[PDB]
Amino acid sequence: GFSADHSQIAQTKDTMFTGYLDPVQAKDYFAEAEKTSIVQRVAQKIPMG
Amino acid sequence: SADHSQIAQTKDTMFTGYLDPVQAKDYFAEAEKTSIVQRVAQKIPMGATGIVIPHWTGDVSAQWIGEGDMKPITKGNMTKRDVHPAKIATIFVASAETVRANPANYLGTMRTKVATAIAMAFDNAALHGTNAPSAFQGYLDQSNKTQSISPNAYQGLGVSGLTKLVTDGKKWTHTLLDDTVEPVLNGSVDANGRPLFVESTYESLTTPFREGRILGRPTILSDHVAEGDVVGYAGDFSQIIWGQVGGLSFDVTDQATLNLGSQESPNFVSLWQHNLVAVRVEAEYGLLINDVNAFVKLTFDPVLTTYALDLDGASAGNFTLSLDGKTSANIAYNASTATVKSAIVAIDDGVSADDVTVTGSAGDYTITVPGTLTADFSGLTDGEGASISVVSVG
Amino acid sequence: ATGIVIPHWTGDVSAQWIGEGDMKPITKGNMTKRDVHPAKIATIFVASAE
Amino acid sequence: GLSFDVTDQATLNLGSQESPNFVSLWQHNLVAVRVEAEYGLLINDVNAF
Amino acid sequence: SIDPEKLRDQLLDAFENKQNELKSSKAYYDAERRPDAIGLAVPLDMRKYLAHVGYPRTYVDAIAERQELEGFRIPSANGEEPESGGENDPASELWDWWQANNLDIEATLGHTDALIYGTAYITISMPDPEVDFDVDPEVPLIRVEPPTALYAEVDPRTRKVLYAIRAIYGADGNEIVSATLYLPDTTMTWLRAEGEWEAPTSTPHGLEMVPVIPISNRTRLSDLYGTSEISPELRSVTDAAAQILMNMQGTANLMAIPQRLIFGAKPEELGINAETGQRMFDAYMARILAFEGGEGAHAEQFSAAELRNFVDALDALDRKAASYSGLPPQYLSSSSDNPASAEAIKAAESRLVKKVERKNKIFGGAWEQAMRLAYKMVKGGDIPTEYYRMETVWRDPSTPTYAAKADAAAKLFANGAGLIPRERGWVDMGYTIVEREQMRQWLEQDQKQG
Amino acid sequence: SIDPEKLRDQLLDAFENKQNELKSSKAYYDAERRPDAIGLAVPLDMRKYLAHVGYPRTYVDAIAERQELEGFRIPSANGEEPESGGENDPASELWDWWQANNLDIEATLGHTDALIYGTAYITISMPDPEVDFDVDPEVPLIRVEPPTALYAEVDPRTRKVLYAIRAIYGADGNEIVSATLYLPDTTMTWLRAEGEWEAPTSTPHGLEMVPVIPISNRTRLSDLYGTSEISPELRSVTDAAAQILMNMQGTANLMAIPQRLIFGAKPEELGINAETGQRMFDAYMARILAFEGGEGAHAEQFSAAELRNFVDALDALDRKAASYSGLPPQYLSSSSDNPASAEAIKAAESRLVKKVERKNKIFGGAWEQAMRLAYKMVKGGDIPTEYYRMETVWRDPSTPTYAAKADAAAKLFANGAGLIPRERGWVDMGYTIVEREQMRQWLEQDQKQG
Repeated sequence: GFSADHSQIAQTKDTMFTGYLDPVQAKDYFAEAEKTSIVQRVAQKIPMG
Repeated sequence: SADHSQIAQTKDTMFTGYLDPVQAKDYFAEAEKTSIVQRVAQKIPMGATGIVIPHWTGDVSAQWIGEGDMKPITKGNMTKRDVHPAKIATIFVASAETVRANPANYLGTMRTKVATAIAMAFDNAALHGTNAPSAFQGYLDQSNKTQSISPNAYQGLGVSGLTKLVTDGKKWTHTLLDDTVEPVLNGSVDANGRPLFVESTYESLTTPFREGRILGRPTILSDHVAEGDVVGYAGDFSQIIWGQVGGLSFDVTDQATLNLGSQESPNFVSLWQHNLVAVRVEAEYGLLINDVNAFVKLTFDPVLTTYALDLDGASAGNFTLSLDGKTSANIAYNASTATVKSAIVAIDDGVSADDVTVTGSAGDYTITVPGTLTADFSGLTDGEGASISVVSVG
Repeated sequence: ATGIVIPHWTGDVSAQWIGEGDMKPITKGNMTKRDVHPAKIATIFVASAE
Repeated sequence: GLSFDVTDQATLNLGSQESPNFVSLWQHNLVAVRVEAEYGLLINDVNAF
Repeated sequence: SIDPEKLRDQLLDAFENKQNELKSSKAYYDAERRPDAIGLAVPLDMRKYLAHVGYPRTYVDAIAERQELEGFRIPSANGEEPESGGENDPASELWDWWQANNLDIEATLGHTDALIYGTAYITISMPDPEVDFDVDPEVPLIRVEPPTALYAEVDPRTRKVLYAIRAIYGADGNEIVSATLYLPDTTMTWLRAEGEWEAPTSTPHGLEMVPVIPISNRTRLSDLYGTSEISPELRSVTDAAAQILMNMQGTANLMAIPQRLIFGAKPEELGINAETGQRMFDAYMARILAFEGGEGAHAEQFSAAELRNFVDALDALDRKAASYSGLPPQYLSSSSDNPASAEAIKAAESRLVKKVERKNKIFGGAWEQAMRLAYKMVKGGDIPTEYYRMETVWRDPSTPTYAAKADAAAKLFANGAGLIPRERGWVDMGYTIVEREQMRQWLEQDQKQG
Repeated sequence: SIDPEKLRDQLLDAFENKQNELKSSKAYYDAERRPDAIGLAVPLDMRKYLAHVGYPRTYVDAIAERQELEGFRIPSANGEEPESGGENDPASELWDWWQANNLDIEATLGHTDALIYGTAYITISMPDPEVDFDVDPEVPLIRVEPPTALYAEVDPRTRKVLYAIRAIYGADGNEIVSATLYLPDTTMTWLRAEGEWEAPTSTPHGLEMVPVIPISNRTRLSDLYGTSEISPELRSVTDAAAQILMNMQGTANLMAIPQRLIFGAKPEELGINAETGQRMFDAYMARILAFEGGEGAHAEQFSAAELRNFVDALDALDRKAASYSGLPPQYLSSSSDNPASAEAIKAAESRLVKKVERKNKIFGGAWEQAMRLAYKMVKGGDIPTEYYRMETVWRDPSTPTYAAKADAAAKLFANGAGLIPRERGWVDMGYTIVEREQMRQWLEQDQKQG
């Protein structure tokens, strides 16, 4: 290929373009769900004061 | 032009002349291959800059308290990882008269064959990691877990394999098999010698090979997922994301100049000077596997696993090693090579000095063992880059 | 009666991953052809005109 | 007028005549813009200033 | 019974198998490179300069460019009069579907493929508004398909179609983007067909017959699958003429100039330099070469080749291209002198006209059939018996001469006292089955004035 | 969904790639340099003297000059109301837009490009009020765009456009100065040049489908995309004739004159100047030259080359150019014939007329589709279903035999007693729709006057 700051050819890796070409934010495609209580499901909910 | 030159297409030995007896089909043409990964992983919208995936990581917390007992403070915390594309590309070149005649539709044939070669490169770069680019993060074969299936596939996939997958808190969602798996699903009999997976007169195809389910999980079939001892996979295929910045471009010229040699020993040919025509082909792909330990590799019986241990040049303290969650003593960062083998067979399990092997030196050991191996660097004073990894076929 | 000829593909067409501005590789296809010819089976039987 | 050609077809040297380091624009992925103009000038009498 | 996945396999083999039978006949109409056309005298480096010949295109166009459907003539069950009911008559029902499908454009293309490849297929269907069928949705959607995109199995006992596949290649690679199977009972379509990993869409139809009909160029009763109109004799003279042109094209470069020679030269005295092998003469016209000569030195020429020898052989092939095709000889320029009269026009056109009337009879037999299926599909029920007797009606293939027929038809009709009724005079002047309705309205309006 | 920035970056590569097809055809119609046209026999220093051949331009112009649209016919729901030809009717409503766009000028150009390159694109929009124009702001602004400036992706299954791009180079062809992408439900344009694009202007348009209609030149249904009229036979005869012309030309500079030699004369006795290799002498009439006969010296000469040995081969290729193109032979070979009579014109013109009449069908099938789409754009709502039966009406391509037509039409009409109504008499004389509407008012004034 070519050097990172090659003197003849401009390239996207060149220091000159830093802060342009920033990678786009996205959804967390690996987000796991909020784990809900099991105890509140199995056990009988009494009124309490 | 040089006739039958290795780069250029031209009227040479490859063509009969298009006489009437030439059959309209190669009656023995096998149907063209296609990507597996592009039909099982999440396709994510992606651009040339690449993308950032954020993730949560806080120990957000709350405590029981007494009457009037003043309340505690807590934290969220957040992190990110970036993902980038890589190009795959090629050129093919033909005499202008070959482009004119298009013998046997060679130009159309090439334009499909390159597209298939690119699709197959994307599969193998993701499955087996063979010649994978720097930008891809992880490949399936890099997993730390293996299960053999060959004597009885049900006990293999549904029971033994599932045990070592759920014990890490990972989960089973799909299974992906090579067509060479057919004769180990066929048979897989009960003790009375009836097969599992097929109905009481054996006329039907075998249930998973219908693309049917196994214990609720779908089965994906392939003619090319196998390599080495590996014949398939099972895991959480939601952990794979992939992207493609643009479709296969095709770009065409008589006017340009190529090099037929390597870069440092070039042989420049002007396409116009020799009246050749060239076609450029390229596409950009991206891939990420969230972690490679979410998959169990499937094999026939006697499989054995090789790991490479890398302390990043760390200089005081201890690591320790584990098989199947059983844990050895502390081992010095510079311990003499037979010490590692001694510390492994000192596990409370049936591993022994005839099965286990090791090679290398201080902080560069290669370990071979009949199971799931993991390492802990908590005893090491400057282990700030310390790591372990799974070795390929060769 | 002239027979037939059947082509078959044989080329290992391929591509490489490249960095920005790297030299692209070059590749070529391949084929072969095979020929088939027929043959005759025959017999005679003979009878008196009566 | 001031002329701009845009091309990726040609070959460039990336060094001097005795060390040319030739590169194909097309086999690599370099796009080159070539700029040319032509001028002529005459001063009839340089002592007149 | 039969298996629809197995037919999806089996038909695509038969369709692919068919393509090489068409491939040769295409090359003659496209005028592509053919080995037999190559002029054997031409040197191998010049053999790149091919010399294509236009007879097959000229002949197939000079038929297909000269037939147009005017309409249909379904007879009434009682009181037969096609002038009587207009938009209420069944002959107009059929014609509306001909206009609305643009068949007056697509038929004149489909007939060219039916002549080049010997067959092409009419296909009948109902339009689906879940798809971009921008047409009147109460009209049966009728298409014509070339044999480069459709194959139909024919029962040789009955000429009925048994089943058929239509296949669509993509832009590239001959990848089969989509395939459609037509059965006696149903139609099925697979929407990404390069190994058919898509699931079948399906649509039943009421017809007891497959909704596809072969137009086919029958040369003979024995000719049961139809045959290319570009006959072996017309191919043979096309290739034979190509060799003469290519041999002449070489001759005009290599041999048309007499080669000059001098014998008894001493190259050193002529000043022929050894390393270049050449002396630089001056070619200005008036100058005389004085050569030092002697020892029997003398000058002489090889002759030119006389290109008349080839040109006087091309003219015989211009005549046999006329003889074997039946074109008017001036269409090939095999002679240039025009037919001067409305009679000499008919004499020259005679063979071509009777050949087009013959094609119109046979291609009429496809549309006279297909309109029954279109009717039986869209109107449902069963065919009203009269439709089995319908004629197609075609424009006269003759070159239109007006001023000759005008003085004839005027003298026949004799201001209403004459030998024939008005509406026959309109047929003989050649006004079309629809234009005669436009007139039959204007006639009533003029009769309110005088 | 799919990204429009992806699509404009993709479709620009397809549009730019496509030009390598078109440059080959352009080279014939423009008569630019081809390597195959160069005659081999001329010396290398003479190869700069090109000599081009006009057959491709003459064949394309001989069609494109004759295609003229008179108007549109739409059935009026004539099963209830045949009355038509006046204010508010649909034939005028569409003919209004045709004139208001001057498509009677630009369609002649559009048809020319459709014959040269094989396709051209009709393009439809409402006018921008934001831009000062020469336009009626109520009329749908309909334009024709050439294949050197527009590319449209077509579905081979349905024959329908998926999307298209119209892209314009600067004064230098070296960069794009703007591009417009058309999608089935919206349009967008990036207005600044290719090196500096800004955010696009965009609009919806409520249509089901892309507002680009392809005019395409076709010979077969098997032509899934259109093809040039400059077919490879006519290319071959064009390039073949170019070589004969060039070899003839070189022969006339080098060989058409005898070459004069003397053998045996000693240069020093002739008085040849040794410094320059020649002696000049006064060459006027009847001056007898005399020589001392050393070595038995004598004259001899090489003959001229006879230029007729090329010219009576050019007079073969002119007959092939006539035969393959189907022009009247009189357009090629001067005094091969000249027609004396009305029927002699109808003979000579027959192939050309009938070919133009067929191209009027295939292009009519684009315009009838474009006007129906433009109606759906400007009126909104949906098509009144009779518009699916719309017909384009075109001039007769014949040279007008007006004296013969006038004498015939009178004998047909017979002062109102005759065989035809007045209105068909006017149609047989060939008066256009608008010119017949003028006459329908002048006739009323004349009948009012008496």
